Amino acid sequence: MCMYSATFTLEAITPVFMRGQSKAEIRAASIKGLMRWWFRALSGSYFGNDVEGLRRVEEYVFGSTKRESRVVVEVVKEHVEERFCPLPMVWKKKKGVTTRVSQRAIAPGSKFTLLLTSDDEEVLKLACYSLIGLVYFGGIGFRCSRGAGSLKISSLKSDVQLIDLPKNKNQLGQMVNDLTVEIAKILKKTFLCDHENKNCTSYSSFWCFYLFLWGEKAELEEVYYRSNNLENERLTLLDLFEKEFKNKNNHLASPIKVGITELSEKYHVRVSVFKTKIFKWDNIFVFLENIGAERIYPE
Repeated sequence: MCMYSATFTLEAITPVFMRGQSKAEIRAASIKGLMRWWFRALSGSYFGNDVEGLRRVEEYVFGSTKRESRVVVEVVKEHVEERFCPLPMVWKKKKGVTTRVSQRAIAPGSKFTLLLTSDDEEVLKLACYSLIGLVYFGGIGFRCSRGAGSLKISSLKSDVQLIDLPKNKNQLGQMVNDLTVEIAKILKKTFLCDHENKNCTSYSSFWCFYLFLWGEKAELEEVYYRSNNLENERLTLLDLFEKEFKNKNNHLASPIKVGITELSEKYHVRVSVFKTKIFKWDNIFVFLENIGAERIYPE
């Protein structure tokens, strides 16, 4: 039983916040839970509405109350610096002028190294793809869906082949199809039936995934929220996105998850969208359309 392993060196682009031992830190179990969620959403591209087989694989990989986990997650390394940084869209009020709430957080540019490991190669591959999906399409920590906790893969090593990290919008669109085709290629060995599963309606999955990019800002300093008032025109990229978001352009986990991606040293505001069924939908789409955001995926 060889112990296959892979290491990821993730670096924050935006501050990571604790949920509310409140000291800032990267807990491996939480990241494993996000990996579980993203594995669910990614495997939804294969299983579709078949939540039972998805349950069997998710239990086989991440474990359960009964089944033991086939994969172990650990923070073997870290370089973290605490700093007080503003919350994504929270706002304290004061006389004359409002002020956004600063809070204790892991500073951007801080990094940490996860050691994925498993006795099964395929399980390590699935966990790796889940972590990659969490890194590119999601984030970590409190208020993660509002652009906090954005991450990038500064470095990667693995005992198994993975999977090409995108350098541009087009490759970023390709990576979704690559992740889905690889996870499906792994799942086909484990299951007899084909990926097809009626109409696209599975909740929170890549079966109904959408991805958007918005804006551009060459420097990291002008990306994250900064200004204490939106009235000034000196707003950062996230401040501008927050301003257009507050504006009545709407014509109205979380279905939408905004974040910051870095492509060839050029930051952008990504927007992940997970369309569902029973919950109730075009308003997010018309909002993204009116703001001029580009929909890189689906191509």
